[PDB]
Amino acid sequence: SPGIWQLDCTHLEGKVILVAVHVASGYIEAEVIPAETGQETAYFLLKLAGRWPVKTVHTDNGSNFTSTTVKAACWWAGIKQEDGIPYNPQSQGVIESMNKELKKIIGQVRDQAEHLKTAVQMAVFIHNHKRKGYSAGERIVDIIATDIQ
Amino acid sequence: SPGIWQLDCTHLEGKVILVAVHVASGYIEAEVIPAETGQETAYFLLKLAGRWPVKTVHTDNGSNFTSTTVKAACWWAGIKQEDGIPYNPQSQGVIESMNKELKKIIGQVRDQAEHLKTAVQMAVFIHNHKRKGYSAGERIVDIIATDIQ
Ligand SMILES: C=CCN(Cc1ccccc1C(=O)NCc1ccc(OC)cc1)Cc1ccc2c(c1C(=O)O)OCO2
Ligand SMILES: C=CCN(Cc1ccccc1C(=O)NCc1ccc(OC)cc1)Cc1ccc2c(c1C(=O)O)OCO2
Repeated sequence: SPGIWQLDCTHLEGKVILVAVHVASGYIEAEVIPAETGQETAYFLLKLAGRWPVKTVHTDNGSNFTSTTVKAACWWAGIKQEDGIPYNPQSQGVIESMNKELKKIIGQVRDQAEHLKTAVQMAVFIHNHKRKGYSAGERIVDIIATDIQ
Repeated sequence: SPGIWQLDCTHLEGKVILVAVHVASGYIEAEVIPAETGQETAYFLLKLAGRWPVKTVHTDNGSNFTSTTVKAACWWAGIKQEDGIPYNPQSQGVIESMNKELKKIIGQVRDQAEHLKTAVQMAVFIHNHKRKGYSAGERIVDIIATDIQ
């Protein structure tokens, strides 16, 4: 549970937003890329796993599950690469709701920057700091500190 | 002290590596950019502060301390922007030693990727996971969790 993350790919403005969600907390990291390739996804996972103790990633589609570059990054970074089959049907819903919330936030900040990447990092910040009372950023730290102890 | 970070700029292969270090733990985030500008530094701090509870940043030089774009991102993200004067002379040495360790790690992985940005993210991963016993990634989570509690 503390080490499990889910990849999610959404689209805006003709670009791709790649998201990793820490499933137990709802905390996210995200980036804009011009298209989802195995190299971009592999690089994104390398970044994530240098920052948080990523044990397992549920990939966002079969092409990223198949990609030998993504499998190579997961090998390098010590991550168990898994499929993203929603054996719990509530998973599809949680991810659709997250993309809709993120896109809502991006539209709320969109005029505050020229480049979509800037708006998406403002949206990561607001999402992670939003009190629901704890924020997603507080929950991930507590979950992982509990695991370390 | 759980919220205090230090910016650091180092050079390799004709490029710039921008580093944020969490002072109490030694944990780092880093990125490669073609040159250190106010916009690149402001974007980097926006990313950092959406991922960790960044209260204070000691900027790496007077150009980033002065930059109105850097000041605007620190306003947006709720960061107190401070200068980086090493009132403790041990601060100079610690940053120099970190740059030398990071460049050593980059040389140890350099032939495992074409692009320097890849090598630098491998080096962030190795640095954050190295036990010296706890790793910097463990120390930062424990420090912030203690603080939330
Ligand atoms: C001279 C700055 C260029 N713009 C000006 C702009 C252009 C259009 C609308 C608003 C603005 C505006 O000032 N908003 C406030 C602001 C300030 C700093 C800030 O720092 C994170 C983010 C936002 C902001 C910007 C900075 C760094 C970036 C960007 C962009 C971008 O516009 O996307 O892209 C990647 O790094
Ligand atoms: C598949 C083509 C790309 N190369 C091949 C390569 C070129 C030269 C030397 C070694 C290799 C090699 O296979 N090493 C192992 C490896 C695999 C996956 C991995 O994923 C993080 C990092 C490393 C690795 C790469 C992937 C993603 C990127 C990169 C680069 C890069 O070379 O820098 O740049 C930004 O995203």
